[PDB]
Amino acid sequence: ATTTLTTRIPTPAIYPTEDTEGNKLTTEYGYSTFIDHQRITVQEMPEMAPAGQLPRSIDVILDDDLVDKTKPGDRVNVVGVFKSLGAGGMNQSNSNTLIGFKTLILGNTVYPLHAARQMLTDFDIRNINKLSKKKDIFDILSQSLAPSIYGHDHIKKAILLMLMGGVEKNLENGSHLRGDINILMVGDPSTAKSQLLRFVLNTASLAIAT
Amino acid sequence: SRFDLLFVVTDDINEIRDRSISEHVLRTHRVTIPFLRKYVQYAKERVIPQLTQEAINVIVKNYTDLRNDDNTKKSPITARTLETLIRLATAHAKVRLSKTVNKVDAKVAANLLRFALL
Amino acid sequence: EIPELVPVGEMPRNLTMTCDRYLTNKVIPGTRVTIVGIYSIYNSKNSGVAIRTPYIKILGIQSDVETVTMFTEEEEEEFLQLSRNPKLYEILTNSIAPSIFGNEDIKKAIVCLLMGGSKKILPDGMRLRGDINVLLLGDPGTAKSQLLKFVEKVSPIAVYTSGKGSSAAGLTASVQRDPMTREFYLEGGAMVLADGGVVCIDEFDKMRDEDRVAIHEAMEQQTISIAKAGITTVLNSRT
Amino acid sequence: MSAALPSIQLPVDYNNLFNEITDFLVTFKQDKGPKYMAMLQKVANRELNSVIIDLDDILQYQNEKFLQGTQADDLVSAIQQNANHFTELFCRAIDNNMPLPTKEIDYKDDVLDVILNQRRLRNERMLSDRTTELFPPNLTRRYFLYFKPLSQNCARRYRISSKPLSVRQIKGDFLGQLITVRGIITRVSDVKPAVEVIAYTCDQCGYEVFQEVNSRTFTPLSECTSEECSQNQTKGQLFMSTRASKFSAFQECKIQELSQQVPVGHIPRSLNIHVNGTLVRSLSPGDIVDVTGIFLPAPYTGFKALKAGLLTETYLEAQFVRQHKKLTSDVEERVMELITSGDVYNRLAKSIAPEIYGNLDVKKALLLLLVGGVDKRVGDGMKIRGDINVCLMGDPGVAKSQLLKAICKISPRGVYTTGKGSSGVGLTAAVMKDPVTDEMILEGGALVLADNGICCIDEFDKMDESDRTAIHEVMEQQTISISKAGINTTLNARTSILAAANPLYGRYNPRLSPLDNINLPAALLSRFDILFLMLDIPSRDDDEKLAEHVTYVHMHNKQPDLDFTPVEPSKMREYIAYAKTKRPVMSEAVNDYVVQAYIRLRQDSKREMDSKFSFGQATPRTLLGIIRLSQALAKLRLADMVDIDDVEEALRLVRVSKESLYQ
Ligand SMILES: Nc1ncnc2c1ncn2[C@@H]1O[C@H](COP(=O)(O)OP(=O)(O)OP(=O)(O)O)[C@@H](O)[C@H]1O
Ligand SMILES: Nc1ncnc2c1ncn2[C@@H]1O[C@H](COP(=O)(O)OP(=O)(O)OP(=O)(O)O)[C@@H](O)[C@H]1O
Repeated sequence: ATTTLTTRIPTPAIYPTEDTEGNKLTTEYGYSTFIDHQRITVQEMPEMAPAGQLPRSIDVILDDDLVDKTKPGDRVNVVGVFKSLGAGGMNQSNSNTLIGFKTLILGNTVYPLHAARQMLTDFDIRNINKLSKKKDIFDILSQSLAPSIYGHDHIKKAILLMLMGGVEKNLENGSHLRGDINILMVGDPSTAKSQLLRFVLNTASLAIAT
Repeated sequence: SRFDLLFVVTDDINEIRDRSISEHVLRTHRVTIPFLRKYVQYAKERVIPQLTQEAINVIVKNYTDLRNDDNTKKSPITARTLETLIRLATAHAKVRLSKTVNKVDAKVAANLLRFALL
Repeated sequence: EIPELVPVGEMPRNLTMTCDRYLTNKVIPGTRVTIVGIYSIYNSKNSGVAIRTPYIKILGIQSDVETVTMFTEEEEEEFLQLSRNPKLYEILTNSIAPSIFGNEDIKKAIVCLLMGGSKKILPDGMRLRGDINVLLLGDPGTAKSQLLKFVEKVSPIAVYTSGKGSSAAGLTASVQRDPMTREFYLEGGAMVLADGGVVCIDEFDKMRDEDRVAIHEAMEQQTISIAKAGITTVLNSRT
Repeated sequence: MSAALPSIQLPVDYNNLFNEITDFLVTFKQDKGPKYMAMLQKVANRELNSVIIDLDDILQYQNEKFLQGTQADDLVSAIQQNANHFTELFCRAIDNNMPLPTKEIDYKDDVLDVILNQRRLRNERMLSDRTTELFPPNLTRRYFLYFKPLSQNCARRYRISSKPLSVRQIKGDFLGQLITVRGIITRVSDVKPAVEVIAYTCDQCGYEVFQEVNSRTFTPLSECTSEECSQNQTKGQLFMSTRASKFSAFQECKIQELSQQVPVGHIPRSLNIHVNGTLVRSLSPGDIVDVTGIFLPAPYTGFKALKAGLLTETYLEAQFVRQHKKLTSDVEERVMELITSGDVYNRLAKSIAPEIYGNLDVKKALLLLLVGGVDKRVGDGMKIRGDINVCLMGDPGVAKSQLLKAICKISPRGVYTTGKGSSGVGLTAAVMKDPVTDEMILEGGALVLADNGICCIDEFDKMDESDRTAIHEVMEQQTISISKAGINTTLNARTSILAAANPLYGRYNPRLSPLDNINLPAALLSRFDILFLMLDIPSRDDDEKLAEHVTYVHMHNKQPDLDFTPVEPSKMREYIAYAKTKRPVMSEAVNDYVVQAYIRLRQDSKREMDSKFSFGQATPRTLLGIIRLSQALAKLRLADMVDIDDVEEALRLVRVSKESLYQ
């Protein structure tokens, strides 16, 4: 059930022995070909499904060409054929209230999307060096982040300082140190402590939080 | 002890402060974002300097005076806080996109902790 | 079963039914409904002699309203003929609650609560929360209780969980083992049932356990994500 | 048969390789005569059962086929194409060129010797007893085969099949080949006898029916199939035989990944490996190793219709292991380096843990306990206390964990632990769940395996409901047991304890009362010997030096300085092990000097009687401990000088360990 299209007569067999001769059959495994097989369930993008239900799911069988491409938590977009398989109603007798038509997708060519791959031209890569020549752009980025809230420029520079990230140089034959940065807030209520916490997730660059 | 920055958000009441607030929420019921996400994700692929004897000479002086002023005042600080004091300036040079740890980065690192502690 | 018709001391029971495609996906949970169909019998082999089970084969749901905005035109004709008469704000306060002596300041708070404001997805990342949430605290015998059953029938979607919190961790989400494939998926909630409308609870003195830690995230941003053993998904909420 | 049963004509045959192994006779004269034939003689005389047929003897054999301009097909081509097919045509080449009666074994001095010849002559005389079944070739081997690839500059000479690929990229055309993979070995099973040959006896004809062994499930045959005991009205009823059935070795293991070449995404996964021949009993849990071996999948033969469609669940088959990273026996030259240079009290103090600032007192308090020694050979039933335990307290910011635990990961048999995991109930051994093999085994924690060593603990406020029992039961001598409903057996207890209790919130207030943050009064003031502290006082000159201390490690990567030559840890380990083999006996003037010491210890402790700073009220349990560490320091610095000056080193340490709080 992998040729994706033609429902051939299956071969309910693993390995044959003794073809029409008196020779003990030998098998060359270097010239025997293989392929892989991986199922993955896809939820619903839980913003455009309207509020009357929990997210649903279906599943998709892909092949070797785009395995290990799918980290759990990626805005993926697949395209394939729609396909049913399995005997519903005859393989057991009396068959009462048992669906026997599994939904499958035997597909191809996934793409990550963004709403890691952003190729830029010579133009924008030069302009970003051209504005790098200014000696103020650390301050402009602080004020151009949260377009709703006054002040807190000590907080505002900290977020962009944390989000971009500091390195950790691992010790050779020694324990590396902390190279992560971990900031904290506290405040009396309704003072925008949770405001700026939700919009770091929109520009997160594949950093999905709980 | 495993965290570094404990920002305590104030909510003090000043008649010019809240008046400025009142219109700015009102003006929004009706330098760009995708350039910003490119700039940081380009700056995760540039080299890391770590190396200038000038910048490391000034910060330890900057530590020692507050090392006299942490214990007789508000909050005791530890040796791992120095690993912040390299790390903020280390990322601050990553904003600069350069391979020389300058002097100017060490001034914003000290001044940011000074509001965080005082 | 509609929980009003056979009271002696019993608990209600339940049936099962199927349908065809050009009448499916026509119901949301939490509604009054009526239905007409057959009472035939299937026999599942997954208990004594050869016994079977009951189920309904439905035919047509000539329901009441949905309680997805398509309807006829003579309904809106009278509505526009009423909305030009500018006496709506004062005439509702007499006509909403025909069993309530006055209470003019409170009564106006309920009609604005039922309809709400809007929602901005304004061209940046963040959002405003377009909703209002009221409280009624006061002495016993001032009709704060029986006023709340009155908003339940008039709402499009309403639930009524008004008592004792009802295990406030299991108010929003529940996961359990499964009879088939032994899995952990999401099933239950009081909020996910009640989107678009209004919930109503009480007793905010003697719940200290989890009732406050369950509504802090559920309110003010209306975006929960369960981090239990399976999924971590941000399901929508506009309660 | 029709419908695409024949294949295309392949140019790669086997008969062209079959005769090319026939010219693996005596011809390789570059590497005293035929060297691979020389190894053939040291197996037939029955002392070793593993030949090694490398690629080096193939490539040099192909090196001197650079001048014979004839058609010789490639060898490392086909043996990476289908590697498993390169052992069965191999053994059918050795038998025509094996010199059999080259050994001399009379009656004994060989396992299974007279009886196989008894069996062979019982089949040889029954080869001509008519006035017939030949041996399958698997019966008379008594040997195995092995392979070994190359990753040396011969690969950079002229041309791959032996790059250390990870598990992650391996699912492609690498199935049915020979690939090596590095990893970390886990889940070591045992060694069980597998079957390779069979012998059924029917006790009528004695004709032992042989068969090849297939996969893990098979079936015996009938009794009316033979040549003599069959074909009549009476047939001998078959059954098995043990001693006439040669059995092999077998052991299963699982691999993981190095956790440094894993990508940022998914978790690593396992893989199955097997053993054959005699590479067995040569792996261990925790071996940072690599195996080279050949690849094949296996059928599942169970519930194959509904489930198990064409799933494969392969393993790899092992061929070679290249393990890595492992007393007056050519090591005495470095024992003399400590004897000639001397310098016990200071250079060894700078040797262990030179990566801190100050604190030479506490780095000296530990090296005496890393040698220990037998307290006293008591003879009679007086099991005396040994192995004193030192605890620490205080809250520095210099990451106190990697101060102590770095000592533990270089000290002998000293196992690391923490608060989570092996708690005080799972500190000893217990019975748990296991896989489908033998369940209810006695899985242990730390103290049933780290006997007579170092129990380096942290996080003393963690899981204390079980831990507070757990610390007393080892400070109490010899009651490490499992007092469960399974058994009531009790094992030994001989291990030292090194504790570091963290304070209460913020700093321990020295102006406040002590024991505000340790919760065990009875475990401390009567059953320990010495304490310390890591209190932080503001001091300008030290901290800027401490500032240069921590900043120096960033611009460079090296930390050493201050005119100390760094010492290898094996040297002091040999010095400890040699010092542990002395055990001097004290004189009389030493016990004369401690009775006056204890009186002067008694009088001043009986002056304060206050709850301000000090602890203890001069127990003899402190008196016996000061005898314990003295002979310990007399063990490490043995010049046979157990005297007043040796114990003057001892009270020198108890006075500086005490009153660490008075600053
Ligand atoms: N300090 C502030 N400056 C400007 N606007 C603010 C501030 N605090 C709150 N707001 C406005 O209030 C709205 C919601 O604030 P928010 O709910 O994030 O408070 P919070 O951070 O969640 O506090 P808490 O977590 O204690 O509920 C935002 O739309 C924001 O415009
Ligand atoms: N303002 C009012 N107008 C009309 N009826 C009222 C009013 N206040 C109370 N009632 C009547 O009280 C009757 C019983 O209500 P009940 O005594 O249960 O109130 P309650 O629940 O005790 O008040 P509370 O919720 O403050 O304890 C109802 O039939 C209701 O009609």
